[PDB]
Amino acid sequence: PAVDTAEQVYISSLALLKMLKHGRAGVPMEVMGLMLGEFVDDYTVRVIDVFAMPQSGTGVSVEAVDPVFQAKMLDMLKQTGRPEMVVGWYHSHPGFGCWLSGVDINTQQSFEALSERAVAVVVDPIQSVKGKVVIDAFRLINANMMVLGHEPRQTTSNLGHLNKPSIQALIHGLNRHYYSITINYRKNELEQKMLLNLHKKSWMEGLTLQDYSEHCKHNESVVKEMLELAKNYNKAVEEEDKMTQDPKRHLEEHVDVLMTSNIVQCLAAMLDTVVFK
Amino acid sequence: DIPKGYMDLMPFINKAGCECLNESDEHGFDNCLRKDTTFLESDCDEQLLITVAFNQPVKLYSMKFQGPDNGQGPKYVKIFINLPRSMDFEEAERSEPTQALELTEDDIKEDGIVPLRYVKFQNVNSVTIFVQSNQGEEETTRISYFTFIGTPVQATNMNDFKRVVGKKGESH
Amino acid sequence: VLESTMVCVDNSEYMRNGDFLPTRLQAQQDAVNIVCHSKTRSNPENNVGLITLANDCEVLTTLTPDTGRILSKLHTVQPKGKITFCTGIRVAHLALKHRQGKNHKMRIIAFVGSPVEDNEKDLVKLAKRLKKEKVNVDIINFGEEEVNTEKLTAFVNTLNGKDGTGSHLVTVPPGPSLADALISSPILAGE
Amino acid sequence: ENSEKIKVNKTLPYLVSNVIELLDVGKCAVIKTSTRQTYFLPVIGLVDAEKLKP
Amino acid sequence: EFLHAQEEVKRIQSIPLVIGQFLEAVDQNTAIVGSTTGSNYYVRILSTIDRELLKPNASVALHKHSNALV
Amino acid sequence: VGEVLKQLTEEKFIVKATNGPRYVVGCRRQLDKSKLKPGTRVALDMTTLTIMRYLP
Amino acid sequence: SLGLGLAAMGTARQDVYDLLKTNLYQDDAVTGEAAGLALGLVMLGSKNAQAIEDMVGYAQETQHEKILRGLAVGIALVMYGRMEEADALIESLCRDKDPILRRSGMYTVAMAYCGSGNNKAIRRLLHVAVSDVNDDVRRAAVESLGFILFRTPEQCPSVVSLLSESYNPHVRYGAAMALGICCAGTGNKEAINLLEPMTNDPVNYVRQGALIASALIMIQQTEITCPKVNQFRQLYSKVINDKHDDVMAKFGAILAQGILDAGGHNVTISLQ
Amino acid sequence: LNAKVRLLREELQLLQEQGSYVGEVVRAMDKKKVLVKVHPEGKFVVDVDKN
Amino acid sequence: TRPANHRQLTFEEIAKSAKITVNEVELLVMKALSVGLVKGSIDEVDKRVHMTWVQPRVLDLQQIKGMKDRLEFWCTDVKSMEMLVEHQAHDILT
Amino acid sequence: AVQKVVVHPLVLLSVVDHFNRIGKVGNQKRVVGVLLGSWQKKVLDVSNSFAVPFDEDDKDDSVWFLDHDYLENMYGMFKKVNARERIVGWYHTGPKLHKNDIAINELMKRYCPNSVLVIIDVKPKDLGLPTEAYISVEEVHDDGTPTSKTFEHVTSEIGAEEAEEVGVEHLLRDIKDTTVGTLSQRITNQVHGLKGLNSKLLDIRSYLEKVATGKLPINHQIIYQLQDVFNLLPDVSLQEFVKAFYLKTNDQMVVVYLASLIRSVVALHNLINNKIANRDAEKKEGQ
Amino acid sequence: CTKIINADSEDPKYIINVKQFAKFVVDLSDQVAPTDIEEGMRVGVDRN
Ligand SMILES: [Zn+2]
Repeated sequence: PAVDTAEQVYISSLALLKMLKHGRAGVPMEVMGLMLGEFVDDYTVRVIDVFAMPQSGTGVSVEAVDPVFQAKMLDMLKQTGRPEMVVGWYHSHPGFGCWLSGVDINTQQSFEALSERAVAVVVDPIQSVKGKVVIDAFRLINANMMVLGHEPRQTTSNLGHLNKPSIQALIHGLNRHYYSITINYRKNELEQKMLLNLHKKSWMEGLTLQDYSEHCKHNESVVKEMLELAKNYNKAVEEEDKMTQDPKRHLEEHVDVLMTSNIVQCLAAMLDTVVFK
Repeated sequence: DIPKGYMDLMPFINKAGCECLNESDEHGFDNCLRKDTTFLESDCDEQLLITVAFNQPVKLYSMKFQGPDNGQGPKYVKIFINLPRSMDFEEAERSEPTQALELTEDDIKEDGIVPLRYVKFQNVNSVTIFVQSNQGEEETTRISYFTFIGTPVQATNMNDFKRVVGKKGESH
Repeated sequence: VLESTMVCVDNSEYMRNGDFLPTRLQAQQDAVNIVCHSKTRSNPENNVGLITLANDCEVLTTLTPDTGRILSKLHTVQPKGKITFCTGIRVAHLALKHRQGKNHKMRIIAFVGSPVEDNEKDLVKLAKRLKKEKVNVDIINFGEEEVNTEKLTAFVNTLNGKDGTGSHLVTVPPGPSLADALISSPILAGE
Repeated sequence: ENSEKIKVNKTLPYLVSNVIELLDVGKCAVIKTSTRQTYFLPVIGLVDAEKLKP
Repeated sequence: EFLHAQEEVKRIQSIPLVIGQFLEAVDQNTAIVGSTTGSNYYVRILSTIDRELLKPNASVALHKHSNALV
Repeated sequence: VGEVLKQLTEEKFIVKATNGPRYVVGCRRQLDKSKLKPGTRVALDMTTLTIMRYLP
Repeated sequence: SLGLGLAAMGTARQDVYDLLKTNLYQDDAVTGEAAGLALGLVMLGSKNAQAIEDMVGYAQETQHEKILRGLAVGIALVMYGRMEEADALIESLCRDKDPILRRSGMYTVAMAYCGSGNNKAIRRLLHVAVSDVNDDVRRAAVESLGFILFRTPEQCPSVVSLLSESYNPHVRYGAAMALGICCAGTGNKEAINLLEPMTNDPVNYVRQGALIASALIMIQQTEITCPKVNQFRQLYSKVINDKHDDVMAKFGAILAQGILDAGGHNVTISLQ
Repeated sequence: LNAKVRLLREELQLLQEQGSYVGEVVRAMDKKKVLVKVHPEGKFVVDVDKN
Repeated sequence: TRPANHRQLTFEEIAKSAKITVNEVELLVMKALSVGLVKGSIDEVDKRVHMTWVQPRVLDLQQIKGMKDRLEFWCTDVKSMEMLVEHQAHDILT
Repeated sequence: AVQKVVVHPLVLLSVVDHFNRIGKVGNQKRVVGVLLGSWQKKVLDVSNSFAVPFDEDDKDDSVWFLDHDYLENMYGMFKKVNARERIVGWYHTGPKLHKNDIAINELMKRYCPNSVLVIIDVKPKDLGLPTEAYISVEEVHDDGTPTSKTFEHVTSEIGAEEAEEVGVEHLLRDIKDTTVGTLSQRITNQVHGLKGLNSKLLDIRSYLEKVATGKLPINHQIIYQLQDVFNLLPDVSLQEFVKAFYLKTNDQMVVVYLASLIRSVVALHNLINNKIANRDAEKKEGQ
Repeated sequence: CTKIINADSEDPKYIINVKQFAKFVVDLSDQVAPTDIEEGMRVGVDRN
C-alpha cells in the first residue's frame, strides 16, 4: 500500500480559527491539541473540530495528552453532537518555522500506532501575518520505506506537485522522515457569510458624508502635490522631446484619488439632500 | 444475503445502549436477536421505537428487520441515525428521517432484505427505528428479527495512547 | 435493577406544615435520604436525580451516581410558592431522556405533598404519554388526600393500565416522620 | 486535583532570577532573569507575596 | 486583483518592525543592514522605500522575518 | 521591559528593551497616549511587541 | 467499470447501467471514479432523465471528491450532441456550489455544443474562465472552449492568445490544452507559435500542457509541412534529459514523444 | 495590466524569502568550501553554491 | 406639531397661542429654553423663534398615526431616489 | 449594566457548527450554549462559546432541560485550557425569543449575574449583523404599568483579534472586496445604504401601523426615539444652506474639472507616443 | 553546581551555573548514584 500524492487534510473554518487563536493564546510557549475529524476514505482527512489541551509544562509530548481530560471531553462532545474521531494532533511552533523536531516525530508515531492515518498539523502564529497562514500538515515515513527501495508516497495524479516546499522544512527533513499533505480549506456557504459580517460596512457608513473640513484639506493637499508633479511633467516632456514615467504615473494616481473622492462625496451629499427631506 | 466484504453488525452492538420504547414486558428486546421465531410486541399503540448503539462507528448496507405474516408486521419504518438524546413518539412523527422505508410483505418474509441508501449511513453510532404503521391495521405490532449488514469503520480508540518510542521525559 | 430515578421534591409553601414532625420539610429530607441510599444499595451504577416543583419547575442535580451531592443540594431547598405537577413530571421525563446509560429503566419518585391544581383530563393524558414512553411513576401522596388523591389515583391507575405494576401510589396518613412508611412500601420494599 | 495540576505545571528546569523591583497596580514583579534580562509580570504567580522584598 | 496585490505590499510594510542601521547599497533592489540586535544581514528592500534617503549609515525599520528594510 | 524613544505616528513607538534591541511597537488602545514620552518604562508585549501598560 | 463503460460506450444497455449504478451506490473513491465515467459513457448522448437525476443526486449526496470528479465527466458526456436540450442542466450545474459540479457544467457545455462554435456557449465559458473562484473550474472552462471551436481551427488561436498571457497558471494550462484539442492533427502554425513561448513558463504544469498540446497539434507532420517540428522534438528530448527540470514537465515531454510518434506515424487525432 | 500584476506578485513572493547573513572570508580553503567568520558569532565553513 | 421645513415660530403665532401679548413671549421662550424643554434660538429683529428641538413626550394614538403617515411619505421619497440611482448606475455596481 | 457586546468570528462559526451538527442528526430548531468572554469597563468581549445539551417541549413552553452539570464540567475544562475567560451569558440559534428564555436566563444568572443572551441567527441576512444581545431587567416602571421580567437590548458588534483576522482574511480571500474605494464600489455602497434606510423605514412604519391599529401596546421608549428622529430631520429649503451647498459643490467640481483636464492631456500624450512608435515601426519595416 | 538547595532531604533539586548564559535549577536523569555531584563537581547538563 501507499499514500497517494493527492491526499488532502480539509481543515474547516472553525478548526483553522481555533488553531490560530490557541497559537497566539500561548505564544511564546508552545500549545497542543487534538483534531477531531473523519477519515473519509484514502485521499481525505476532514478536520471538523480542534481540541485544546491544557498547558502541562512538558512542552508538547506524549505525556502532554492527559488521558482523563481527553476521554472526558470526548464523551461530553459525543453527547452534545460530536461523535467524531481523533484524526491527529496540532501543535504550534511559535515563530521558528513549520516543521517537526524529534519529540514531534515520537508523538506522531504514537498517534500513528493508535491509527496509521493521523496527520500532524503545525501552525506558526507569529509568521502568520495577516494575509498568509503558515500551516503545514505532516505524516511520517516508515523506516522500511525509503531504505527498502521505495518512494515515500506514490503519485497517480498531478495534484500533489502544485505546492512547493519551503527550505525551512527541507533543512529539518521535509522528505526524509515525513510527508507534507496539502490543506485545501473547506468552506460552506453559511460560514463565509457569517465571517463577511466581520467587516461588512453598515448602511450608515455607505450613506454618511465625509467631514467637509478634512475633505477640503485633502483636496488642497492633493492638488498642490499634483501641481508639483505637473511642473516636473512639463520639464520631463520638454526634455524628452528635445533629447529624442514617474511624473505621468504619479499624476495619474493623484487624479484618480481626487476624482473618486470628490464624486463620491458630492453624490452622497445630493442623495442625502433628497432622501432626508 | 451477505455480499462479500459486508458482515452482520451483531458483535458491535453493546447492550449498554440498546433500548426499545413501548414494548410489552412479556416479549423483550432480546427476542429480536436470535434468528429464532421469538418476537417483540408493542405495548400500547400500533407503533414502536427501537434504538441500537454500536461501540465503534459502522457502515450499514442492509437491514433484516422482519416480522410475522399475519397482518401484524411493520409497514412504515423511519430510520434516524446518531441521535444525541433518546427521542419520543412525538418527534418520531415529524422529524425528517435519514431513511423512510416502506416495507412490503416481500421484505417482511424470512427471505426479505431491505437495502438502505448506503451513502447516508457511512458513519453510524446509534440508530433509531420508528415503526409507524403495521402491515394492515393491528392494535399490536410484532417484530420477529432485526439485524444490520455492513462494515465497521476503523476506530481510533483513544485511551490506548502510549509511548511507542523514546524515553519518558522528552518535552520539546 | 439498572434503573434511573428522578426524585421530585415539592418545595411549595405548604411544606411549612408541621403535621409530619418536625416539619414536612425535614420529613421530605429524611424520605429523600432513605430512598437515595436504598437505590445506591441496589446495584450501585444506578442513578438518582433531583427536581423541585416550585412555582415553575427547576432541576437541582442532573443524573449523578454519588448521592452526597443530591443530599447537599437538597438541604438548601426552602418553602416557596406552589406546585406544578404536570410541568414537573415532564421536566423529569426530559432529564431521563438525557441519561447516559439508556438501559436504566425510567422511574420518577415524586413527593406530592400539595394540592395538585391540575385537571383530571390533563393528568390522564400525561399518564398516557408516560405509559407509551416507558416511565414508571411512584407517588408519595402525603397531605391534601381528599383534594387530590382522586386525581393521583386516576393517574397511577392509567399508568398501570391493566397490569402495569411499575407505577405506584403510596398514601401516607398523618403520623410519624415521613420515612417509616417508605422503608416498608411497595416502591421501596423490592429495593 | 488543583494541587496536582500546579505540581504538574511546576516542572523543575526553573531559571534563577532576581526580584529587582516590585509594584502595585494587584501585586506585580519586575524580575531580573540571570539570563541577563528584565521581565515584567502582572500576576506574581505561585509566590505567596511574602513581602517579596526587592 | 491588482488592487489586492498593492494592498498586500502596503501590508508588508508592517507595524511591529525592528529598527536597525542600513549600511550600504549592494545592488539594485538589495542591500546590507545591521540590526539593533548587533548582527548584520543581507536582504532585499521593498520597492520604493525612498532609495533617495536610504543613504549609507541610515536608520531604518526591518521586517522581523526576512529582515527586509521596509 | 523597555523605554519608548521617539513616538512615531500615534500608533507607533520606538521602544528599546532592556537587553538593547529597539523595535517600532504598537500602543494598546486602553493604554491612552501622551503618558509615554522618551524614557517611559513600558511593558512591551512579549511577541506582538505592543506597549501593554506603562510603569514607574 | 472503466472497461465496461468503454465497451458499452454509446449503447444505453440498461443492464450495464444498473450494474454500474450498483457499484457507484457504495462509497469508495476508486470505484466511484470509474463507475461515474462508465455511467456517462454507457448513457452517452441519451439525455436520460433518470441517469441525470441519479448522477446529480449522488454527486450532491456523496462526500468523496474523486467520485465527484468521475460523475462530473459522466454528466458531461450524458448531454453529448444535444445542443440546446442541455441548457437546464448546464444552468443548474454552473450555479451549483460544489466546484466539481461547476466543472461538470463546463464539460457539459463542451460535450453538448461540441464543434458547433455556438457563441452562447463560448460566452458562458469565457465569462467563467475569468469570474470563477476555483482554478480547477477556470481551466475546465478554457478546455471546453477548445472543444467548442474545432470545426474552425483558425479561430482558436484568436481566443486563446489573450488567455495564454494570463497571470493564472491554471488558465494558461487550459489555454494550452484548448489549443491542442482545437488544432489537433492540423499543425496550425499560429497554434505552434502561441505554444512555443509557453514551453519556457516558470510553472511546471503549464510547461507540461504546452508540450502535450504541441504534440497533439504536430501529430503526424514532416519538416516541410511545419517548420518547427524538429525544434520541438529536440525540446522534448532536452526536457527529458535535463536534471534540474521538474518531474511533471518530464511527464509532459514523455507523453509528447508518444503522441507525436503515435501509432507508428500512422494515426491522426481528428475530432471530425 | 497583466505585466504589472505579475511583477507585483513576483515581488511579494521573492520578498517573503528569509534574508542571509553577511560575514568575511578568512580564507577560501578547497573549492566550494570557504572558512568565513560571521559577526558577531564565531567562524563557520560553508558549502558554496554553484552560481 | 410643526415640521422642520417651517419650524420657525413667529411671536405673533405664539401670542395668538397661549394668551400673552408680545413683549413677554421673549421671557416665555427664555424659560422654555432654560428648563431644558426646547432648544434653539430667538431672532427678535424679525421677531421669530428658531426651535431646533423639543422635549419628546408621550403621545396619543392619533399622533402616532400622524407619524406613520409621515413615515410613509418619507419612505416613498427614499424608494424613489433609490430606484433612480440604481437605474442610472446599472453598469458600475459591482 | 453593560452597553456593548463585541462578539467574535470564532463564536459565530462555533454557533453555526453547533446548529448544523445537531440539525443534521435531528430537527431541534433551537440550539443552546454558553458564551465565554471577558469584561473591560462596560464592554463585554465574547471570545468563545460551547454547546450545552438542551431539550424543550415546543407545545407546553415551560418544560426544558438545560444541563447545568454539563455546563459546570465543560466550563471547568475550558478554564483549564484558558483562564482569562469566565461565563458571560448564553446564546441560542432561534430567530426569535421564546417563553423559556427568561427561565434559562435565571438559570444562567447563577454562573453570571450579568448575563447576556446573544440570539445568533444562523440564517444569513443581507442587511444586519447576525447577533442581537439582550439582558434581563426587572424594575418598577416609571409610568406605573404592571411590571414583569422582560429583556432589554444591549448594543452588539462584531470584532476580532488579530489572530482571528489572519484567519477570516485567508478564508474570505477568494470572494473578498478590495479594501479601497473604487468608484464603482463606493456608488455600490451608497446604493446599499439607501437599501438599508428603506428597510429600516419600512420596519418603523409597520410597527407604527400595528401600534395605531392596536395589535401591539405602545412603547414609550420607541415613541420617544421616533419623535426625536423627526426632531432631528434637517431643512434644505433654507437659503443659507442652499448657498453653502452650491458653493461647496462648485469647489468639488472645480477639482473634478482640473482632474479631467489633466487626464485628457495625459491621454493625448500617450496617443502621440503610440502613433510615433507605430510610425517608426512602419518606416523601419518599409526600409 | 553552586548550591545543592539543602537537598530538601528527598528530591535534591540541584542548581547549576552555565556561566555567561544563565543559572538554572535542575534535576537528575538516568544518573545511577544521585550523590556523586559533590556540590561543585562540574556536572553534565542537557540543552532544553
Ligand atoms: Zn514540535
